[PDB]
Amino acid sequence: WELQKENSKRWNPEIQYTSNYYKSTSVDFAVNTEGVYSEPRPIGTRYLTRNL
Amino acid sequence: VKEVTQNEGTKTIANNLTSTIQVFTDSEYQLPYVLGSAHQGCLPPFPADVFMIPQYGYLTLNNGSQAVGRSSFYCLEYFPSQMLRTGNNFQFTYTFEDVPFHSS
Amino acid sequence: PLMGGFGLKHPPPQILIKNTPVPADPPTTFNQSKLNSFITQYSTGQVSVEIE
Amino acid sequence: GADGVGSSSGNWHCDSTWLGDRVITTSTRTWALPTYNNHLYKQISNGTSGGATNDNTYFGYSTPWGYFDFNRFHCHFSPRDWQRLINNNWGFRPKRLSFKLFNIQVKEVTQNEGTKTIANNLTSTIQVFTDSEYQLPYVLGSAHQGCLPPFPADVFMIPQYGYLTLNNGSQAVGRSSFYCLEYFPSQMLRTGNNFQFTYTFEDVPFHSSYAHSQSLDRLMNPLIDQYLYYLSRTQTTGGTANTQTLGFSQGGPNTMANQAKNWLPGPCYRQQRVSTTTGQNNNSNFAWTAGTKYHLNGRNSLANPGIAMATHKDDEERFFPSNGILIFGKQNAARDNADYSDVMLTSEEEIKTTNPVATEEYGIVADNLQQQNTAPQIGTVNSQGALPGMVWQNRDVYLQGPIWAKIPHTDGNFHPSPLMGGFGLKHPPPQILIKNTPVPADPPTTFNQSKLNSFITQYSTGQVSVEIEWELQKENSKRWNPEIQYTSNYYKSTSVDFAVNTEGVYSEPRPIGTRYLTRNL
Amino acid sequence: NWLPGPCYRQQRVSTTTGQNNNSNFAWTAGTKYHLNGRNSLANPGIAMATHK
Amino acid sequence: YAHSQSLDRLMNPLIDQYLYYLSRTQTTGGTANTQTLGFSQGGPNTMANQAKNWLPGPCYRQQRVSTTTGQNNNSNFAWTAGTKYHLNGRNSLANPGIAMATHK
Amino acid sequence: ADNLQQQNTAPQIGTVNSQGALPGMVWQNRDVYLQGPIWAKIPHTDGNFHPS
Amino acid sequence: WELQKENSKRWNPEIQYTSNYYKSTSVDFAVNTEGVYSEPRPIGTRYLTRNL
Repeated sequence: WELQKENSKRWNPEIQYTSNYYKSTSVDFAVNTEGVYSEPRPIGTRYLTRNL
Repeated sequence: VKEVTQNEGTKTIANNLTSTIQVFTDSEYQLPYVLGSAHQGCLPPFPADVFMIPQYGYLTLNNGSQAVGRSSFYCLEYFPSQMLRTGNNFQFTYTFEDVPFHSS
Repeated sequence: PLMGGFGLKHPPPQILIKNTPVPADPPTTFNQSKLNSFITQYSTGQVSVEIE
Repeated sequence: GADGVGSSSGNWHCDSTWLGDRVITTSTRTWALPTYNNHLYKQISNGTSGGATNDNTYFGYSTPWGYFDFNRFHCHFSPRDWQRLINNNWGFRPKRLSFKLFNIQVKEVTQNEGTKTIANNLTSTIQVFTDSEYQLPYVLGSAHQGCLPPFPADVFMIPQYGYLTLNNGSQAVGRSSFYCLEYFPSQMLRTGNNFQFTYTFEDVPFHSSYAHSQSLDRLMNPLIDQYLYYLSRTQTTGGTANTQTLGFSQGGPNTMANQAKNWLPGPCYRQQRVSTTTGQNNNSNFAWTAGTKYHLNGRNSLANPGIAMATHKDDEERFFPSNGILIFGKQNAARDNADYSDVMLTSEEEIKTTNPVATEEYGIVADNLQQQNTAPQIGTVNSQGALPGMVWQNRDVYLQGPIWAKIPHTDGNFHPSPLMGGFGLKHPPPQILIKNTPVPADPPTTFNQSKLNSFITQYSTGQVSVEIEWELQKENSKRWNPEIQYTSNYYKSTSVDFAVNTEGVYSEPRPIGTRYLTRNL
Repeated sequence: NWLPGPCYRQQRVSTTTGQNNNSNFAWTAGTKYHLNGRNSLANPGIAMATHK
Repeated sequence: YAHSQSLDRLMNPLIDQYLYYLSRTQTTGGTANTQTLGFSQGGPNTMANQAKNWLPGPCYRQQRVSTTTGQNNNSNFAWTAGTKYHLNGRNSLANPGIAMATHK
Repeated sequence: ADNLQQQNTAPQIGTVNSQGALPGMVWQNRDVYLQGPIWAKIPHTDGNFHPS
Repeated sequence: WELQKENSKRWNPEIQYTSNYYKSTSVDFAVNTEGVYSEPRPIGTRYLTRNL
């Protein structure tokens, strides 16, 4: 996969995609009790910001 | 560069030599591009005129009068910019991309 | 462009300019707060533009 | 070209750059230097003769000079960059820095009647020098106010330089030392000059930014038993008459607390716990009495903050040690007696793995010696020194936090990691000094020997630019699931974080820790 | 000119049953260290003389 | 050589720190006082509250003895009260012991 | 501090007469004297700490 | 300034010029409260000893 790097002068912190900090019964994107892999949520591709 | 004061009800003006001004151009288009809305304040047609330079500003994503997370903020002093005193000049060149001849 | 003109991928770069803020007399005793006082100031000059 | 009043000395540089593992961030600010102490070195002291308590007695001098302090991060990093850095990088260290000083102006101001006026004085000069040989009392490292402002548009006043020396009471002893700054070679600049120098950092270990995905004690295999045994039973059971006996078992999944272990937690020096909930705390003022303190030279001292420790254990976040944690005030917080809502508290929770909780004991040992006659007893160690096989984590660094501190020059030290966090150095960046050149008033016609006390009121401003090249340590990890990251809030707000308010007062809504990515013990 | 190594005390237990206290003290009297709100026995602990 | 400074006084006497410490656990000036939280910056007035980057060396206490006879306790405590360390079921006086200040 | 404070409980303090080495300590060796011994042989051991 | 170094076999300790050890209200040869520099005493040039 070829990439296009981000070059931006925006001052404030960006929005990012992170995992939840708070505790859980099981980890996201990890096997359950029985080893059935599952994805708790879909993931969009758009986070960083540009300028029209 | 000229520094002006108000003393009592009178004004006076004098040349301040050492003072400087800042100039830069964004070649990489890294700023909100405010031109293209045909705002007032272009260079006056009749050359003998002397014009005031407009103030720069920009708008961003709003919800009501409030602003959301993707709202972006800038600091202009965060760019490389050349500093000039009274003994300086500033010049640059540019080229237009190939664009079809405007039909008249 | 609707208003008519030449649309561009890369317009001529917009130019920025500002007077350098020059403080007034600061106090003798130190303070951290940034200096809000300034010499009232403005500047003029010439500008020339060429197009082929 | 030939420099003079016409040309400008140097060009504004505030920029960052990301190259591979290198990141180069340079900044520029506008400074203003007033004249201090009317050009007079003055003795300053305080003692129990006045209202001072015995602990705060000091003796020292206040020089006319002034110095530059960039030691805080938020000088060199926009929040945005400081977002990239902590997300993608395990560790980093500085390499080399550059410094430039240019575009000096000098302005002489007068008071006539009830009015003021200002004009450019061309011929006047200012003095600048840097101590490369560290021959002066090194005042940086205490995180004093007056570093370069984070938001570049600001214009800051340069602090006044001074230092303290051996005191006895408000008085001073024989080893008390005195200095004269004008006694050093220093370069003199007029409006047509610039000043620049370079520096290199000594090899210093990369500051670790990450949390350990494991815990110190749980490194074991959960499935498999150990073959070692421990003493599991001192007494027969199930009988109507029970006697002492010896019995053992293998360490295994069921009971992990009995298994052998290869390492120990870091050292612990206890702190008193304080709740953010007012009602929970004791009703009294215990702060200075109950405060954890250390005693030096017949003089009491609070230990601020103290060594790196866990702030709190699980879900205890409302609890924090007395002086154990750093504090940062919110914008325009009251200087004195500020209420909680105006300050911002750091959290060390990330290190709970390796290091003990600050509010609790290190461990338990036996006080007495058991016998068939005697009942055994236990004891509690609140303060534990260093032992073989300990591992520990340094204290975190913050966007507002100080970058480095000079390691004192001594016979010997142990693990020189500055308490406030940073990079300890044998040879920090040399501190920079600056002063206006005193210009006399009109002297009398008739001769006199007495030095001239009268002067032209004067001050001078200019530009300053600073460059730092930060080396990085890239993150390489096979962890499957998504990481924790540092992000801005998605939900709407009245104003944006880290952006100017209605009146253009820049403010930082929260401090930013350095540790997000995870590694493996 | 020198000092012995560091010491973190342990409770003494006799191989002779009768000599030992009559009780089960093993986990209560056991020398332990506390980490992350979690108690841990120190096994074995740092190197020391077994007995004089 | 001797250090012209002291470990704790390395601070600038003039300038405040920007850190805060917990200065107040209790309301004051009222007829009814309750617990509260309050802070202040470390500054010239109170230096004992300021942040510090280093700690004194290790300490293993000794018993104090006066050169003035009358001041000392009347007894022979030398070997009993003497600071000692225990090795291999054998008692040992620690002579002299690690480097420390003799007296304040 | 020896104990843990509460709205119910009064805090207490404790005194450390003997303190081991901690991170960030600095210290000075003992002085030498015109009559004093010049050197001493470091014992040969698994390991030592600041052999002065 | 050119110097002439001292070469002498005298056994006992020399007389030297030293600052007073005992405490003072202010330091010798340092600025006073008001920044008026002063010299508490003159200093002779002759200390070391030679032999006729």
